[PDB]
Amino acid sequence: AVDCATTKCVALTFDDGPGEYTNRLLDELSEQHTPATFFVLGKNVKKYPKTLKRMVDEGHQIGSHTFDHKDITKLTAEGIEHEVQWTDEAIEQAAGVKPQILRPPYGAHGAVYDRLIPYPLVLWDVDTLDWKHHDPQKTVRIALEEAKPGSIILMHDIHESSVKAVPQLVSKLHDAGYTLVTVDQLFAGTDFKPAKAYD
Ligand SMILES: CC(=O)N[C@@H]1[C@@H](O)[C@H](O[C@@H]2O[C@H](CO)[C@@H](O)[C@H](O)[C@H]2NC(C)=O)[C@@H](CO)O[C@H]1O
Repeated sequence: AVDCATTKCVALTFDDGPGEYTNRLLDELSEQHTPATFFVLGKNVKKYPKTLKRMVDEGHQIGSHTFDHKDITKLTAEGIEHEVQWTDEAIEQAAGVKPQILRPPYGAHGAVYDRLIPYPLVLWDVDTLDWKHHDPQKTVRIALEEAKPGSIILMHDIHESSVKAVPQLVSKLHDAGYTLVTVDQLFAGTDFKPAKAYD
């Protein structure tokens, strides 16, 4: 519904879910009427079919974070294929959709490896560092002050503070004139290709 070339857009992304906090995170997002992108771990997906179905039905985007969060630069072609495909089949069985984007674990990637990934590689330009400090106030502060039009903000769906940060983060971005979108919406009208990395 929105042209991110026209207006200030941001994509809120969450890695390494789903887990125990995902449904409450989904509650906050719903409450704020805010779509997000979840880069899910293949291995967690199998424990959370309902929750992934919920992501799809409530307008969020699901991307791949590989199966078990391994550094793809150290894997064989076989291992990478497994990382990609097992995660796809997991997501598909659980939610009925296949991911259209992949985020490489630890941001580690390279042309020779990316060639083997059937999706666009999606990185980030804002690292909230929530994985390290687990702190909702600092998560908000970094996201808010570092965000730019077209930014992709990296957060992790692995702890409480992401649930706690969303109301304040969404409120402050909105008030600053930003619209929150999925990665898909963010890249509509821009080139976005398989085996290519974007942040
Ligand atoms: C040297 C380096 O790459 N440092 C940071 C990465 O460790 C970091 O990746 C995140 O590391 C966490 C601890 O192992 C993981 O829990 C987290 O899932 C992993 N991130 C992702 C996207 O897989 C990245 C991203 O935050 O930043 C680097 O600076």
